[PDB]
Amino acid sequence: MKIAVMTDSTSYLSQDLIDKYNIQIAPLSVTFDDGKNFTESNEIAIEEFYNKMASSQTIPTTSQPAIGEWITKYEMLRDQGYTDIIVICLSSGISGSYQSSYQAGEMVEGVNVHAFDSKLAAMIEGCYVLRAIEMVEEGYEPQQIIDDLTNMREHTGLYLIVDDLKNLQKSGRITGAQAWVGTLLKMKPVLKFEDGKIIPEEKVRTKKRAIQTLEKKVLDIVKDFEEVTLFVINGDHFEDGQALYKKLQDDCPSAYQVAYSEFGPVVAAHLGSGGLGLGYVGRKIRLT
Ligand SMILES: CCCCCCCCCCCCCC(=O)O
Repeated sequence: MKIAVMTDSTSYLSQDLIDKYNIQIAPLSVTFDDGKNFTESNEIAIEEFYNKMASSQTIPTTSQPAIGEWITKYEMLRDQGYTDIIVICLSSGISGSYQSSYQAGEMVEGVNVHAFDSKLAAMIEGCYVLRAIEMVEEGYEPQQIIDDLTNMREHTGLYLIVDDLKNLQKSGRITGAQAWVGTLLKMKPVLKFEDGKIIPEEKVRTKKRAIQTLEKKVLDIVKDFEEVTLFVINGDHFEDGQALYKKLQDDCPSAYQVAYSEFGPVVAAHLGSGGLGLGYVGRKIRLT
């Protein structure tokens, strides 16, 4: 028995972790109305996508990985001795990458495909990947890993801040004058993930209190966990994510695992500019 672990590109793992563990990636795409397509990878210039997103008069569309992209890596991993494949996917409540990962694995013979619904995104979804690899090396069989990843999912979440009432209007969720009810007013909607779905939490003015809202909300949850792994997931506002990341290191004991990361074009296409999140895991995930 040999078990492999792969995922889609929305888990935004570091290129070091991908290269070290040979993690195969099924990329998501984002197509603008200009005809230009950005296939998610660690080769694009994220700053130039943000400029293109601000350039484009309309917000682009997102697409899950093509079924053929899942197949070629599935049959590849099979064509090297892997008896089982664990697939951590983007949350099925927000995307169709989990549906395509299951159906494509049914069309690949010789290996047992195990699609997992992360019920989240970004490095929090990537934490499931690093936890699956850690268990495979320890000598765990697939359903033992899925049972653990299902248990880890019960103590895992992510809050996020949206600072782009602009981008919220070109998508049709707020009217033209509603942007001029928050932008001048500096109102920041605060959302959170629940059961794989993005539901509204609070609407805190100023980004500072909204960031302080993220800290107090996540710290009050993880204070009852035996193991804690925090992840600052920042957008194109570098100073905002670092201020929260540094404030966390000062306010949290070193027993807590505090990490920094950034999301890519697919997640940014829906968040816009200045997006910022804060996720947590009830486990001491191996990030090395
Ligand atoms: C930084 C906080 C994480 C925010 C995650 C936003 C996810 C919403 C975008 C949904 C992407 C759907 C992808 C697809 O079309 O298949």
